[PDB]
Amino acid sequence: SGFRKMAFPSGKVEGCMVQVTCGTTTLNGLWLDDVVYCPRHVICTSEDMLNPNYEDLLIRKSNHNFLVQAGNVQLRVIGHSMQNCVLKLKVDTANPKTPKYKFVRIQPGQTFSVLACYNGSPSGVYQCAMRPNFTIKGSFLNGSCGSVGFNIDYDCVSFCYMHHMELPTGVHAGTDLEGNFYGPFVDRQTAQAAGTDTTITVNVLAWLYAAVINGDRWFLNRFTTTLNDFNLVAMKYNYEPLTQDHVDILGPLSAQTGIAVLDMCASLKELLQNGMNGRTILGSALLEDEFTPFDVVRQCSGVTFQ
Amino acid sequence: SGFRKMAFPSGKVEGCMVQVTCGTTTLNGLWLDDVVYCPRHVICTSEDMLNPNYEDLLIRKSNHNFLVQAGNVQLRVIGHSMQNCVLKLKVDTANPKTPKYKFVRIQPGQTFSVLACYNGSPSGVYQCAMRPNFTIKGSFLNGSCGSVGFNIDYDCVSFCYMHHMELPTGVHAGTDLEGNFYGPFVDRQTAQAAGTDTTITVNVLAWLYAAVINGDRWFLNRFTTTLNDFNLVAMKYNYEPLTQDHVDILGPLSAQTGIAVLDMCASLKELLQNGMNGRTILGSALLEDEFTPFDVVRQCSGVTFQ
Ligand SMILES: O=C(c1cc(=O)[nH]c(=O)[nH]1)N1CCN(c2ccc(C(F)(F)F)c(Cl)c2)CC1
Ligand SMILES: O=C(c1cc(=O)[nH]c(=O)[nH]1)N1CCN(c2ccc(C(F)(F)F)c(Cl)c2)CC1
Repeated sequence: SGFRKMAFPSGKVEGCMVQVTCGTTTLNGLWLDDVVYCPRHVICTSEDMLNPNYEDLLIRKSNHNFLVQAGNVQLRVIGHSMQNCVLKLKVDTANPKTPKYKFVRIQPGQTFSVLACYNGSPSGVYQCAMRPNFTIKGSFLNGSCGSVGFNIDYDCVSFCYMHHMELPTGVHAGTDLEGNFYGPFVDRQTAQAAGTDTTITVNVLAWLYAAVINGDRWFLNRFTTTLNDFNLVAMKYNYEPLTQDHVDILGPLSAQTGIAVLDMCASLKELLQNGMNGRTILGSALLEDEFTPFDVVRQCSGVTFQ
Repeated sequence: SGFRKMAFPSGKVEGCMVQVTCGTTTLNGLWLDDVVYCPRHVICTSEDMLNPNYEDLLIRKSNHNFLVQAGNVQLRVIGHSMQNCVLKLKVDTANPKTPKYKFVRIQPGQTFSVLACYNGSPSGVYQCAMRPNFTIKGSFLNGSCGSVGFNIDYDCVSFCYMHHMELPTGVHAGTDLEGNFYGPFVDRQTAQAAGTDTTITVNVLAWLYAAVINGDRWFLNRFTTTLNDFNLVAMKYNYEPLTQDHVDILGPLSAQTGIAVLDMCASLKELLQNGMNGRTILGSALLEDEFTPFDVVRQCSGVTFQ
């Protein structure tokens, strides 16, 4: 029993983190095989941040402008290239701790673990969701750029996020590992703001099922509803609309609890219209939307990895 | 003078198109160096479309299950792998017509050219925009899967789209060239629908500038406005909000016409509230939103390629 904000074990990622220094700027890199990946704004100085011309800035650099350290060992940079907003540093030594990996781009609503790092050294691990406005609500201080987000599928690390910047509202923006930003953000210091966020409805439903599994049942009721009647109320409270595909994803959780999805939607409808009335669900006084159906199954049924 | 829906010259892409057959299914592939890229649903039969398990389906295939033809020449498949929703077919011969290329992911509102193909043979070229709901309004018939979208930057082809499917409303969905879908779509036959589309405001403004450059001035007026007052009206008509970054992008067009962006916004505000009154702009009776500021500069000032 129990329900916690649970991250993936980070061991397989910790061994890939390195420190990258260019000039007086130091941030984190990801060392896989003989390539080190890091944000390209490592090559920017103060004069360049407002309107960087990255092709120009990179052409004026040589391999010896890049200092790469893995703990004590310094890695010799023998080549460099740019792929979108990510810099790829070819090094002379392939990381012997390279796990089986792949680069995947995630969708809004999906969760992943973040290994926050400073000076190439892992500092902490936490779980977060990609928000519908393509930001994450992370926890990052100065020096954290190049920290990565990941999921673990069996033996395979799926890298999905590299951290680039903090926006004025205190939320965070970055790229996939091919250097393509999540959301309409750019790596220059301009006045960019995240759009309107919404609540991830399929995730709230998954969390309500987790509550039932753990003995929280006070919000249930006898009624049922239709997708269209529910979505009519959800849009009024800035909730993402619910699809038939969402209903199918929640299948394993309705089966385990014997509570139909549209039955559970009727409870959610009541909670949206009446509030919590000072009661809590799984130790929270708000509706939580950063657990996917898969996260709930993983934690309430059991799945491990290497 | 003049203003047309103008696509990029397609020659450099036509020489990369091949035909891929697996079983009784034939679609188009992109042949760059010694790799052929194509949609992975080429390995699906009728029984698999509802719930494909692509890892299973691919493990039961061998290299000789894949027939690749470039015109008459058959290409020998010596290896195969899957990257997200794209299949990568290693072949024995590197395409001697491989141009300088890169794989880029585009943002909503950006435009690109589509080379529609059938049986590996180019059929037509047209220009379209990635909509805010991550679909495109293309023109595609049966057999068009694997057709690609591209931009040309100087000598370099930037591939940004591969066609996978048509949605029930008649709009189109696909991936970038790393196999990651644009939008929340999946390559299985389920009931997926595009979300609400909006009008790309910065593109409408660019088009109004193109009109002024070409002698259409009847919609102009003396007033001016602020971003917040304009965005207040725009959101009421399902227009994307306008940012300061958008204002900066439009800079070259305000300079050439001597009409400030916020001046032009006041004209747009009037057109939204009063309509066209039976008059046309650049031969259209509707506000066009599929020309970026860059497209207008390219066509109204002049830029060519190799
Ligand atoms: O390390 C942090 C940090 C991260 C965080 O999440 N929170 C926090 O407080 N600090 N930095 C802030 C972002 N920064 C940066 C440098 C250059 C550029 C560019 F592209 F314009 F050249 C940009 Cl866009 C950002 C590097 C330093
Ligand atoms: O060629 C066209 C076509 C394209 C178009 O844009 N318009 C049009 O009319 N036809 N096809 C329709 C899509 N199709 C397909 C096959 C398998 C799957 C999957 F993933 F489930 F296995 C899917 Cl999702 C789609 C292949 C054939």
